[PDB]
Amino acid sequence: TIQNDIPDLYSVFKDYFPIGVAVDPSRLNDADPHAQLTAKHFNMLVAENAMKPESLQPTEGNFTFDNADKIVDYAIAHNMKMRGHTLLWHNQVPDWFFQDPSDPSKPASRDLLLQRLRTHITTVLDHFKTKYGSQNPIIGWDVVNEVLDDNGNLRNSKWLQIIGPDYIEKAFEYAHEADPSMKLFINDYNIENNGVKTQAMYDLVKKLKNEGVPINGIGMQMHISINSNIDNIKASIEKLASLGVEIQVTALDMNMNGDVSNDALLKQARLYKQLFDLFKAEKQYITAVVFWGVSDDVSWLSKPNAPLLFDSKLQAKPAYWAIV
Ligand SMILES: O[C@@H]1[C@@H](O)[C@H](O[C@@H]2CO[C@H](O)[C@H](O)[C@H]2O)OC[C@H]1O
Repeated sequence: TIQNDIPDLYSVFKDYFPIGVAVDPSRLNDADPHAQLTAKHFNMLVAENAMKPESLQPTEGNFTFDNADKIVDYAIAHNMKMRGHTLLWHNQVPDWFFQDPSDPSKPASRDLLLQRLRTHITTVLDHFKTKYGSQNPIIGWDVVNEVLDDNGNLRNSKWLQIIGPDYIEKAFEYAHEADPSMKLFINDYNIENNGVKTQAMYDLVKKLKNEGVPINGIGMQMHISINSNIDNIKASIEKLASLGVEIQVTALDMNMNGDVSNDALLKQARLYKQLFDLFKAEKQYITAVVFWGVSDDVSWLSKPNAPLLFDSKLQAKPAYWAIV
């Protein structure tokens, strides 16, 4: 059962940015406490999995939007905005995209993969626009996800292998043409550490924007840990923000490295407070902060963990109180 009378989390940040959460379509019924926590605390929603490539086009031409639409319907019912995650990724993407259809032992050509990417992107954006029109809650999409490797080079996924480095620009071009009202984001992890990957993201977006690619923002996943350095996060936000693009914290959670002790929860509270003070200070750049999961019991991190503001019993943790 949830605490109904404590402050609605997002309301604390109404003069800063929307506070969202990634959800599962099976946790949206009125009588479900996870759904109750969702509607109470967040004014933005993201599909944890239902809008990924495999979730939307499992086999070629066979689009499965029911779960995604259920989440959209819920967002509309609760006056929430949404982020669309994600049009291209190297995980949770069906193998068929990359296969020659006449000979599945061989790879698709650059032209075929680009056409499939265009058809997927266009169908996905046209689906939400035609089904929901002006009520579509999605304000932007993670057009590409995790396209850098951890050394800052372009990740050598099948997209890069078959098409070449311009596949990124093409994804943005296709998305922009399908729905110019959508804000387009490039999303990634570890770019908050002010290391080689942060520099690589800055370099890549600088290059693509100067070439006219319609990139509107950079999504920083923010899968941080109990040991993360706030100074590095601040430096990363400043560097990326200098490009004149929006910054969104897209998948926030805190890896506790197996220590879920009460002492660790207090340390987590101090770190989350510093993190949100930083986000507030950077409100001129940050346009959304989204948690990757509603409560600890449904976090994607392996156990044991305690990554979020609500615990495995759906109760507000010390970090929640520290922030509000
Ligand atoms: O249910 C999990 C999802 O939570 C997970 O989502 C990933 C998390 O890492 C990044 O934020 C990425 O962009 C998200 O898509 O994906 C695996 C799935 O089993």
